[PDB]
Amino acid sequence: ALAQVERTAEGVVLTLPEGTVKKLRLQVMGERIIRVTALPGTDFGIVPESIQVVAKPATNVPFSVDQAGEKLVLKTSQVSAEVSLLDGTVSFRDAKGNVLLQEENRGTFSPVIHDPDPVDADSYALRQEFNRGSDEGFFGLGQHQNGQVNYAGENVELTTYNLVISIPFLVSSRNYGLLWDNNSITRFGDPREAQPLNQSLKLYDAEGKEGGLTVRYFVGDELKLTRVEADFNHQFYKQGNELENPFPEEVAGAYKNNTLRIELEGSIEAQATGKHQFKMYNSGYAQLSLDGEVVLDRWRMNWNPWYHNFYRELNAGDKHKLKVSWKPDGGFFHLRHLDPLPANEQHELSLASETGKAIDYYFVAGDTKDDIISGYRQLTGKSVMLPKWAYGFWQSRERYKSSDEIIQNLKEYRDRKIPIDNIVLDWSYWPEDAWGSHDFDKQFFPDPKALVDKVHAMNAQIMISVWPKFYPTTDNYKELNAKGFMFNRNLDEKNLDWIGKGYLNAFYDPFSPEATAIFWKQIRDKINVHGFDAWWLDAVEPDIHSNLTFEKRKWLMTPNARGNGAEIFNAYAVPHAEGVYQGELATDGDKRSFILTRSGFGGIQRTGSAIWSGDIVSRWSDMKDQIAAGIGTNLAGVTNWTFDIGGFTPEDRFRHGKKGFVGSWTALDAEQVDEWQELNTRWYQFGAFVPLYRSHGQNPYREIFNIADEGTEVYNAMVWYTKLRYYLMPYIYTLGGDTYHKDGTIMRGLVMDFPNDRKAWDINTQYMFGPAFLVNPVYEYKARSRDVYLPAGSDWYNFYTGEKLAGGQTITADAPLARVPLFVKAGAIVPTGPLIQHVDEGLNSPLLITVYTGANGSFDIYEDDGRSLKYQQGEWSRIPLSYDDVTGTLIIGDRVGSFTGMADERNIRVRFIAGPTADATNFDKAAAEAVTYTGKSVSIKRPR
Ligand SMILES: *[C@@H]1O[C@H](F)[C@@H](O)[C@H](O)[C@H]1O
Ligand SMILES: [Cl-]
Ligand SMILES: [Cl-]
Ligand SMILES: [Cl-]
Ligand SMILES: [Cl-]
Ligand code: NI
Repeated sequence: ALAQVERTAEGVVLTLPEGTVKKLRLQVMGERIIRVTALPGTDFGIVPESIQVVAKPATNVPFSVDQAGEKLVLKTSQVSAEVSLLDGTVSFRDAKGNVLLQEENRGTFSPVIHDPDPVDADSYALRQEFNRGSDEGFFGLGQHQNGQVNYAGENVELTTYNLVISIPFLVSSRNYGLLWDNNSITRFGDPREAQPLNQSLKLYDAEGKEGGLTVRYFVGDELKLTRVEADFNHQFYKQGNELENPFPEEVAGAYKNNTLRIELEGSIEAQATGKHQFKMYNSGYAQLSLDGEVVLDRWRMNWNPWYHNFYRELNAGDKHKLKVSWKPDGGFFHLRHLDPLPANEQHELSLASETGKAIDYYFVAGDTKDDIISGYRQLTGKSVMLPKWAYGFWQSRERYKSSDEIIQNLKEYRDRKIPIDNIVLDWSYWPEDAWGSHDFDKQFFPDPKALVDKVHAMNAQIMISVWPKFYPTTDNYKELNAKGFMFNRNLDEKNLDWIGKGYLNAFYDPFSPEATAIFWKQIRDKINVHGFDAWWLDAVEPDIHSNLTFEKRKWLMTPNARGNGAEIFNAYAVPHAEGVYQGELATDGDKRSFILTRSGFGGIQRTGSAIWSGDIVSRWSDMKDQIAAGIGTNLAGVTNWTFDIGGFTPEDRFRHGKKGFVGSWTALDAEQVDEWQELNTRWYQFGAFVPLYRSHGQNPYREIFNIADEGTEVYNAMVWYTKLRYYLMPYIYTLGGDTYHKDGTIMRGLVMDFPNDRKAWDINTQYMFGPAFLVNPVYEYKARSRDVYLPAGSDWYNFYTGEKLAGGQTITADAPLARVPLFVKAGAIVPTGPLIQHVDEGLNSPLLITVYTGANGSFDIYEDDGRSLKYQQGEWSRIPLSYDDVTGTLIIGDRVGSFTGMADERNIRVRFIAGPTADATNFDKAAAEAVTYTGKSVSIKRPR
């Protein structure tokens, strides 16, 4: 009873005679890429046009189809897929006959359970399982906030949130990755949503007596009520600002005035054995203790809570002591958990989605992780070049309040000769009762074009905040609405925002290009006309009303152009940013646009956008977590990424003192100054080594000169790392060029460059910044050193001192306040330029080429005009650098390419580092051999 085979031009289509899956289509997408579509029906046409994939089946890719017995082989020069004619399961082999990925079953289709709205009869909950009992690593998946780099054996929920951005591209430690092309909420590992604490556990209160947990309510230190609760849950608002479950009547007042405190106490007993996951979702100060030990200490701003996870081994029957402390300060809280899966699934690959019409994924083969990302780029679109100024320093604030305030702070950087390219105008520049009109309050921003012109005249660019949000009072709302493009259920719910008495508001519907075209014409007419340089597309999750349930959030986007809110929950930002990008293209066909946006999904990089992690807090745990967040995003195939240096929201201890509202650090209560300055110093260090370097957030003010005084150690350290960023621009912008021309990745998990080192795989507090720099952020208050693992098979130089160390060891790296531990890989060729104040100053600049000896090297410096689209017609250049360590020779090869404004002649000096040197970072004054390069190859011998 074998399956029937139909040879298509793109591959094959099996018609299985058994089971739920009726048809199984394979499509050759490229030399290294095969699409798999498992359909519970006969009409593939029911499958929605991809939002991620812009790639269509290849036409010029040789492939062969051989059939024998009960196995079908379809292969290219690089990938081999063996399908069973019995059950329809696919097995992927490399070009040398090794099992990369094997499907377990044909996939589990279930009824949709998480769509609050009416469900298409041909929609299902999807699940697919692969590689049971593997030992492989798993990476990518997007920007997540639980410290995971190697996801293997654990859970990730690919939902969309302020702080979370799912990109369903999974990369293995083996030579493949895959794109799971589903727009709805998706889960890695455990299929189930994390449940209430009492759904897979037995609960005992303080009295030891079975039941629920002991829930004490405190006002101040005064106990005001004790009682036992099953599922303690104040996770969401139902409407407006009203909790879903209100607080006991007798402390309800304390909640609203921040005097409320709470404790939970009891014992948990799992009925099953194995690894359990736990999630403490919260705002305010929360602290969880288990077995007498603290497991979680977290604070998050009240309006932006999130989950804090940890796994732990449990034996059934075993009771364990649980203690929790929650000072809500008006925030939220729930406690969730999941018991272990069936043991045979304990170590498998599992992806599930909430709604879809078919299991649809793309197998991507690649000999290196860069090769694998490259497949992702080809499916979902090339990461289009950002303007060169985007890799310079960005200064933002929530918020500047006038044209004057912006020009003043920019001028202050220039006066202090501290480099900066970009300043940002955040929300609330419009008349307060016209959010969405895109007008400029005449009191504070009387002449926008003059303000942009003053920024430009100071050789900076300016970016501006634009939401998908409209008040129904405004004409722009009315215009979108008459075409049916407004999501109106938030108006019905009467959900007012947080501005003034509070306004009625709705978000538009970007899932139709007729809609995004209007959105774009609106901002074109109102904002673009004054010459702003970039768009800060905030709130694109969307976050229509903060803190409603995710079902409400789903419900609110129904109906959109693509069905329900649930069917497209992760995808909002792509079409939204696409419209802005496409309009800009239509407007100026020779200027690079830039978008910064707070959400994404597969393909976002095709809109010339960078993403950031949104509203993180000014905590150390958060800074640390940002490392895994950026890693996971780059390894998901989206490299242009950043965060708010210093965190979006500090605690109250920082925002407000005895001297009132804290702007400058001078207004801080004395006892806080130290941590505010150290947290910012450490974060600026980290910031200069992520793809985009950007300071932003709520008060205190975040300019370097508002964090500390001139001359102080911390001021000088922050200025030093900013300068270093610009010294490094020839290196950095090369990475920038590479994102497009070489499908490159800037912020690299260690698996990309040391894939054969299992111990590197798991590391979540270090990463490669480009090919040369091993970056190791200090993430602990008052730490003056940190463990650093030096990966095996390479030697390493201390960037600051020149000391050479061997890899394959962990060291205790010196980390004084002023320096983040930084190491260069033996063989790096690092180009630097002169000190500059903004990127254009350094065009055609003199170069210092620094060769870190001990291994061969290779680095081709990428240059172009930095602003135009001419690079797409070939207007760019590469200056090839090649180092041979045996002969000790650096070859500066023949220049490749050319572009308008490129200097034919370049002054280049070359130096070699081989050990300790006082000039390790003294770029201007270092001894080095000088060369007048004219595009012709020239060799420089290392000194004897
Ligand atoms: C969206 O809201 C504001 F506009 C901005 O300051 C914040 O950083 C972002 O989350
Ligand atoms: Cl200038
Ligand atoms: Cl200048
Ligand atoms: Cl200048
Ligand atoms: Cl200048
Ligand atoms: Ni200048």
